Amino acid sequence: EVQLVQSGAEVKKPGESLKISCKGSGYSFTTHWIGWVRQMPGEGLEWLGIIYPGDSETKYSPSFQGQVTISVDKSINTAYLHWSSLKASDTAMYFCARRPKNYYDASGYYNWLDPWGQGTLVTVSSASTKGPSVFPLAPSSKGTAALGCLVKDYFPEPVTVSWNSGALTSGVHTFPAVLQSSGLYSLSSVVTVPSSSLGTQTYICNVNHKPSNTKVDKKVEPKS
Amino acid sequence: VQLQESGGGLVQPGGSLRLSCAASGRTISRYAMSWFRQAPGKEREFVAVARRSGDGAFYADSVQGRFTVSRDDAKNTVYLQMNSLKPEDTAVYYCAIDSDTFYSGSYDYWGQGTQVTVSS
Amino acid sequence: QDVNVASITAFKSMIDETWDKKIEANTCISRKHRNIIHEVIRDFMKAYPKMDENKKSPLGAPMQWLTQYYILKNEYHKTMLAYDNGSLNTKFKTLNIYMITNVGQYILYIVFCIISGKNHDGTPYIYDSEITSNDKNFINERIKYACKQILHGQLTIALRIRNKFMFIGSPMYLWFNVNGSQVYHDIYDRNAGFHNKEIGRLLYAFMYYLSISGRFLNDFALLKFTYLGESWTFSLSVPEYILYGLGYSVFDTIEKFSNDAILVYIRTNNRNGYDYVEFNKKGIAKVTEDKPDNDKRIHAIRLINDSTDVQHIHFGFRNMVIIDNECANIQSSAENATDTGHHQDSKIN
Amino acid sequence: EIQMTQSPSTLSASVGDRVTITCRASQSLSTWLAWYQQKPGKAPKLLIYKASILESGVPSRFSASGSGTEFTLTISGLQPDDFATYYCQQYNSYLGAFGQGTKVEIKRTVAAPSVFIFPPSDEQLKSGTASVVCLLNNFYPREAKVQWKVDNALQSGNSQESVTEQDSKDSTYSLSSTLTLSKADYEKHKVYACEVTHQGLSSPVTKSFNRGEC
Repeated sequence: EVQLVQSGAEVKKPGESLKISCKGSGYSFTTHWIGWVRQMPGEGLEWLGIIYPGDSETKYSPSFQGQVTISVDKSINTAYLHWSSLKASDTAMYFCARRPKNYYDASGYYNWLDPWGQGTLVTVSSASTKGPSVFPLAPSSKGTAALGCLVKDYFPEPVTVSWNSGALTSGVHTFPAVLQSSGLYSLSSVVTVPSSSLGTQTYICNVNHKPSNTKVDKKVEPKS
Repeated sequence: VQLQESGGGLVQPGGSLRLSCAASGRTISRYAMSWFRQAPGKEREFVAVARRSGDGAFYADSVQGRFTVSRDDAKNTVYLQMNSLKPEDTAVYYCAIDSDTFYSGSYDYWGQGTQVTVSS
Repeated sequence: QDVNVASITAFKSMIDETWDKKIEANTCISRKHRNIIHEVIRDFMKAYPKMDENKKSPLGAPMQWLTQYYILKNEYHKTMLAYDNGSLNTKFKTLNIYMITNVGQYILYIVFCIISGKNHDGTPYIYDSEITSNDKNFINERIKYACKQILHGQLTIALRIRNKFMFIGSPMYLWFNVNGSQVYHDIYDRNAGFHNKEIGRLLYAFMYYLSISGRFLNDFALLKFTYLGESWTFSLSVPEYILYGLGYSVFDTIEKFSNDAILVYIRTNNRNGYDYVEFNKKGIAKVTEDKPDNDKRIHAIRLINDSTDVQHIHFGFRNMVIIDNECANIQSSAENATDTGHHQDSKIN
Repeated sequence: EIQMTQSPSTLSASVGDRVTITCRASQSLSTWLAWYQQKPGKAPKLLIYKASILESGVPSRFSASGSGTEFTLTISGLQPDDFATYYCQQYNSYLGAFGQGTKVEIKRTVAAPSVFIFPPSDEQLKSGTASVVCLLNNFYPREAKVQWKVDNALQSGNSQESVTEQDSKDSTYSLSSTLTLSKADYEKHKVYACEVTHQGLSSPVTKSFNRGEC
């Protein structure tokens, strides 16, 4: 019925411009404010500003005034959020939401309405597309052993990791990637197995990075 | 900072005890308080933790459904109700303060422990 | 701090008298009680009249009358709320817009909200951590909200009870960047029931005049009032419901920008009429008569010139520019303004 | 807008529990407060508006009340799909700031972490960087302290942590801590140690290696 449909994930570099979109359907688009709110990785929610589509009146949070532009194209029921020059600190999930024309009147205030848009992920890094380097996390020489693969310096997300081409799934933990100060991601995938298997069973992690068309298969064995 | 445990003793299987630990030289309402136990020839093992009031109690799987930890902030005291006791619960029981208000288990201050024996 | 305890005493006596007085169809606030209300709001302002240098608004909003930071250290606020072992505060805490039926409830609720810096929903007009904000989006909007709610709350009562003439204004400082035409159209376009000729007629007159005459008229200003740094300009006659509603006094600073005659009505007299002072020249118009008591005091100005839009001349008609003390005879539009009675009046000068 | 304080930051509870989340402000917001639920990778979903009114379609186990300066969201009987992060939000504003959030997680018995340390591989050293990885496996509750010591010197600012979501089957966490050094820095030192504290451990657990030993 009512839907706010946002544009797809973006991968950009600092200094580049960007315009993301929020398409409103199933309600009176010109008479509801559109607001933009962002959620940085692992953080809470912070408003950027709002626009009234009927006449394009805008109200910006002072934190974002002069750094973004909010606009609308009424003919396609679309609101936009624009940067002329992205910062690496603009990496976040961006949501849009609608609100009644009189979001206050003399009798009180009115909340933002559901549903929000589904979110647009914006990733800003100086990195270019780059496949990972994979390194063994070798099982210790010292009845359960851990071993793994370090998946280092790739861009952008995602990477997927299997073990033994999918034959080994029990005890696998593949950690969420961390963005390094270099602008590249890194993660580890680990698995616990019987120590008595270390001499007889082959362990290979299969690391797939579709954006770079990269697949690395790395054997992990005790170090001699 | 003193921790003095009491309330142990000898009970028959299926019996009950209530341990207490009274803290002095510092108000403990701001800190999680844990119980540990150690049987002869075994390592010390976690039993239960009462976090600050409102943050909950957490338990080892060896005592679930049988033991209850609680606290009396007004009296600077914590308690371990021990029901349906088994021979394998025999140990010296210790109370410790978690010095980290963020609950990482920084166990600097320990009581000397009090003895529990469950025997047929 | 300059705390006028006299108006606190008078206010207390007014609430005691009117607490259980039922609002009927024509019930109105008497001249005496209007003047007490007017004094209370002005005395509240005067006790802590300026922001502190280390805690002021970069937008120039008058936070000293809008925030708990200042109001809770305003000794007039404190003395009023503590008066008679806090008995008015006890009564005030029982009230909200939906249950009010009596005159003293209505006055106590509206006025204690204002001199506590509270909306009818219980929020402060502006939050303390917002005093220093330069975000005009919420500073200006909070004040529009507060101003509209004072008036709309009263209209909601008038419509529920079907009352014609109860009225307390939104004081002048709560019109900070507030557009009067928008206030008027916001409220009236949204509730057809307020248009009924037997409902909310002085509230209507106050908002209608402000919808056609903005606070700052620039080159078209003929008069300017200033009280504690809050200024307002006019180019028409200025009815008593405007000066009473905004909290201005004919004893404030009044400046004339033309050589047009004005008649400044200041008091009732002993022959069923009014006494007025005439001014003519450009410059400061200072009333030097003694300030009349609450029984007798009037604030109203008739402007005389040859260039006023014919549709606005009626604001200066005698029995419209001054609020009738017989409630049923109060006038509020061009359809019932009359200009008889001048025989009873006297030029003081 | 004004600062709100939402508490607790993590609420450990079970299906069937009555749980309460609180939001406080130093001055009154009247009824102009909303409650939202958010699951990972999804948009926030409105539960409550005007401090106590259920959004249409929201199940009746959700309720909320407000005094103006204190607001409580109560889930009267947590159900299996209520594990999520919850936010209060003031909205007497053209924007409307959110609270810091409350994660409602599945409660279970304590499990101390199993700890493992991994030295940098010879291959990685050939590239001029050394990553040292410490693994804390399958532990509960979430709070833990992980410290790197290099020749018994405490490290700061040169490691990064990653933690899994609560395991879909056993509801534990696992965590990695990765120490990153230049090859040159790595070869200036001998003893690499990861030291772990957790409320389920009576004493800190240390796993360590000497550079160059097998």
